[PDB]
Amino acid sequence: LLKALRSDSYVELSQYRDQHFRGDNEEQEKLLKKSCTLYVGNLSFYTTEEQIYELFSKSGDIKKIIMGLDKMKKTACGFCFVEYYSRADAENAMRYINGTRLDDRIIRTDWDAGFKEGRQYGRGRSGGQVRDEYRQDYDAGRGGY
Amino acid sequence: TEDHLESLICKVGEKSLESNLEGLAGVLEADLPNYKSKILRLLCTVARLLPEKLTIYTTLVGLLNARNYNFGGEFVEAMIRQLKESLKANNYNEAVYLVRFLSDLVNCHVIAAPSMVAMFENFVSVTQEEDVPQVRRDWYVYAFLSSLPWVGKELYEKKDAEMDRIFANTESYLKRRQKTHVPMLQVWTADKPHPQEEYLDCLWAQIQKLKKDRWQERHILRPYLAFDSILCEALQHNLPPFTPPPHTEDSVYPMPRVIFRMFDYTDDPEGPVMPGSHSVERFVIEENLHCIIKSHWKERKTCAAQLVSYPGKNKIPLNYHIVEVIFAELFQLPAPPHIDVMYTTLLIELCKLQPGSLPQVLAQATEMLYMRLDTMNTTCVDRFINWFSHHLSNFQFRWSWEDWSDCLSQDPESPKPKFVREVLEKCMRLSYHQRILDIVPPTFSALCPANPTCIYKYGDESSNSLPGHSVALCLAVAFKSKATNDEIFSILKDVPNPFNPLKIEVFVQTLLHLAAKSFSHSFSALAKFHEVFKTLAESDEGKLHVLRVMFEVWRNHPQMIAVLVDKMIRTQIVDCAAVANWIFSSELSRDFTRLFVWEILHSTIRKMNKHVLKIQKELEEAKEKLARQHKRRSDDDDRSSDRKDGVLEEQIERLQEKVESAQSEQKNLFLVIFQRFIMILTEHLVRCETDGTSVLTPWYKNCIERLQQIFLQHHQIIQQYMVTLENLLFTAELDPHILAVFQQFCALQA
Ligand SMILES: C[n+]1cn([C@@H]2O[C@H](COP(=O)(O)OP(=O)(O)O)[C@@H](O)[C@H]2O)c2nc(N)[nH]c(=O)c21
Repeated sequence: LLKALRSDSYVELSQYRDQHFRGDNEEQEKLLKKSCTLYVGNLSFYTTEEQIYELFSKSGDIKKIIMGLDKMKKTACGFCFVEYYSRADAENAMRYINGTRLDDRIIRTDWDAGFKEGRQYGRGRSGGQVRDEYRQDYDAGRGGY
Repeated sequence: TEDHLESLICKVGEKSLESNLEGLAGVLEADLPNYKSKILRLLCTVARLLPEKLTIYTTLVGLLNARNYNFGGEFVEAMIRQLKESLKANNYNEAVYLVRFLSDLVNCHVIAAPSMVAMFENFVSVTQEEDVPQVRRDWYVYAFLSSLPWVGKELYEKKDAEMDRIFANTESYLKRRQKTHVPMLQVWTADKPHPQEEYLDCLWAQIQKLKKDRWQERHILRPYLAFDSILCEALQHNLPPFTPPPHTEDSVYPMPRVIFRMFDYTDDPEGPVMPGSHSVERFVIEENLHCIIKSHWKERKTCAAQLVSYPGKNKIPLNYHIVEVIFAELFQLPAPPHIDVMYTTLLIELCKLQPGSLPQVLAQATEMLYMRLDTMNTTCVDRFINWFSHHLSNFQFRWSWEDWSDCLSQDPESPKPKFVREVLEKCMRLSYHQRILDIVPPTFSALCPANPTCIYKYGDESSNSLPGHSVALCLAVAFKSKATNDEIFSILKDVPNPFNPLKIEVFVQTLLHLAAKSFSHSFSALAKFHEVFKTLAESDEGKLHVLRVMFEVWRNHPQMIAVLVDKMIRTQIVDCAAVANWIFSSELSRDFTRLFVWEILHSTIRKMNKHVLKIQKELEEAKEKLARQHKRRSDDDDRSSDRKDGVLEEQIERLQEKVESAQSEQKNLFLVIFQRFIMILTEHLVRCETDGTSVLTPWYKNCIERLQQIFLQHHQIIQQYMVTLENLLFTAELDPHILAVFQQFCALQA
C-alpha cells in the first residue's frame, strides 16, 4: 500500500460525541469504527421517509430507517438515522452521498454509535434539535425561526 | 526520516519539475547505502500504484541509475520478481502498469533495447500456445501494444527488423480473434455517429497510425528529454530471459472491453482540436484519466481537483475529455470499476469546480446521449436513468424539456418516450407528485408519473357483493383494536373455501390498506403479523399468490412494492424462487418493460448471493478454528481438547451441508430465472414467425437485453453452472437468437 493513496478524509469520524452515551470516550472510538449506522442533518421538515430511502438506496440496501421526531409535537425535526447491513456499504454512502443536495437542501452525514430506544427524539429545549434554538435566520424548510 | 522518504517520493509529481527531479536524486543518494532495500520497495510499489505519472518516476530511476549503476542492477531484478509474482496472483490490472514502466526505462537508458525486444517476443509468442483460453492470448498482445506509445520511436529504430516480425505475428493473430463477444459489450449497436469496436481493434489501428507517421506524438510528456546529457553516459541493463507463467486452471484473466466514443472534434469548434478516434494520443489521455479515477476514487474532492489539473491541459480540451471518461467509467456494463453513485456526485463537484465551461459541455453531452437512445443497451439505460434523475435532483429539476418535444409523436414504447417516462418517475421518487407536474411543460402531461395512492379492492363505497366483504370489515375493526394473531385466525375461519386463495386476498388487502401511511407502518404490520403470513402461505403457490394480490394494492406506487417484497424475503415469508416466478407471471406482463420490476429481481438475487457468502464465511472461520486448535494442541499436548474438537467437528458438518443446501438454493434460483426466461422469449419468437411480424420490437429488444444484463452482473457465480446450463437449458435445439446470448457469455471469459 501507499500512505497517500490510502488516505480518505470521509470515512473518519467527526469530533461529535453523544454525551448521553454510557461509557468513556474510547468506547465510542472503538464502537464508531465498527458501526453500520450513520446520522444525517438538516433535512427539510417536509421530507418523507420514502425520499431518504430512495436517495440512500443508491449506495446499497437499507435495514431500517428511524425518523427523527419531535419530543412533544411527534413531528419530523429534519434528521434521521440510517442503518446498513454491512459497514463497507455504509462507507460508500458517507463518501459520496454526504454533502449532496436533497430536496433542494444540502445534507450532512456523520457516523453514529448505534440506535437506542428513545434516542430519536430531539434533545433541544423546545423539543427539536438543539441547533434550532440557536438558529436565527429564516428558512421554510425548518419551519421558520 | 524513515517516514520522510515515501512522502517526498509522492511529492515530486504534484506541482521546476526537472529541477525538482534533480534535487530528488541527490537526497536519495545520501541515504542510499543504508536504506537501499527500503528505497527499492518504495520505487517498486509506486511503479504499479501510480501509473498516472510513470514518466516522472522513470526519469527518477534514470538519474539514480546514471549516478549509481549498481543501484539499477538489483532494481530491475527486483522489478521482475514483482512482475513474476503478480502474474502468479492473477493481478493483471497492474501487471500492464509494470510492463509499461519497464518499457519507458529504455528511454532513460536504464534498459538495453535489444533485451526489451526479446521480452516482447515472449509476450507475442503466447499466441502460439494451444489449448489456452483466447482471453489470455489477448492480454499479452494488449500488454505489448499498450506500452508502445512510450517506447515507440526509440525502440523501433534500434531493432526494427525483429519487431516487424513481431508486428506481423500480432497482426496475424488479430485477424483470427473471436469477435462473438462484442455485441454484448458495445453500448450502441448503431455505427453512424461513432462506431464501437473492441479495444484491441481500436488500439491496433491507433498503433498503425503512430507507425505511419514515424512514431511522433504531441500529447505525452517526456521529462527525460531535458536530462539528455546526463543519461547518455548511463550504462544499460540487460533483462533476464523472462518467460510467461504457464497457463493453469485456477488462472483468471481480465475480461475483454470496448472503448466507446461520444465526441467528435466538430463538437467543439472554438476549442483546441482534440485528437481523433483512431489517434494514439487520445488513447493515452483516456488511459491516464482512468487511472486518476482509479487512484482517488475514495476522495471525490481530491479526485475532481486532480483530473481538472491534468498535465498538458493547454494542448487538449479537458472538459470534453473528462466528461467522456466519466461516462466511459459509468457505462462499462460488465461492472463499473466503482460504485455507480460515485460518478453522479463526481460530476457535481466538477461542475462547481469549473462553472465557466463544464456545465455547458455536460448539458451538451446529455443531449447527445438523448439523441442516440434509439440503439442503446438497456442495462446502460438504467445507469443513465439513475444518473440523470439524480443530477436533476440536486439542480432544482431545471431542464429544457421543450427541446425533447419529439418524444410525444412516437410510439409510447419507443426508447425516447420511455426514457422520459422513467426519468420523471425516478424524479418523482425524490420529490412530490405535484412537484413534478409543475416543472414539466403541460404538453408532456401524458408522460408524467401517476399519483402513488393505495388501491383498496374492498372500498367502502365500491360494492357489497364482493365475496368476503363481510369478513373484510371484521378485519378492519380487529386491526384497529390491535388484535392478537390467534384471534385473527378465528376471523379467517369464516372465509368460504372455493389452502384458500380467498383468505390470502382478504387478509392482504385489508392489512396493507391499513398500513398505507408509510413504510414504517407497513414494516411494522408484517412484523406484527409475521406468523399469520407463514401459516397461510405455507404452499409455494400460496406464497406466489401473496405477491400478486400485493401488486394489485400498490400498482400505482412502484417504490412501495420495491421495498415491500424485500422485507418479505428477509422474513422468510416468500423465498427468492417465488419472487422470480411472480416477475414473469401474466399479471406483470403489461408492466414487464417497466424499470422497477428489474430492480426487484436484482435485489432478490443480491440477497441470495450475499446470504450464501456469509454462510461460506462462517464455515471458513470455523474451519480455521480447527487449524488454530490443532496448532496449539501440537504446541501444548492437552487431552481435554478432544471433546472440544468434537463439538466443532459436528458443528462444521452442519455448516457444510447447509452450504450445499444454500448453494443448491442459489443454483435453483438462477435455474428458475433462465428456465422462465426461455419460455417467454420462445413464445414471442414463434408467434412473430407464425404471424410474419418483425422480431425486432421494443418489447423484445428490452427483454432480450435484460437476459444479457443478468448474465453480466453475476458472471462470476454463473461460472459454476456451465455444465448445468449447457446440458439442460441452453442447448443446440434452442433458437439461435436466444442461444447467441449464451454463445457470447461463455466466450466472454473463456
Ligand atoms: C449534531 N448531532 C445530533 N445527533 C443526534 O440528534 C439528536 C439530538 O441531537 P442534539 O442534542 O441536538 O445535538 P447536540 O447535543 O450536538 O446539540 C440525538 O439523537 C443525537 O444523537 C447526532 N448524531 C450523530 N451521530 N452525529 C451528530 O453529529 C449528531
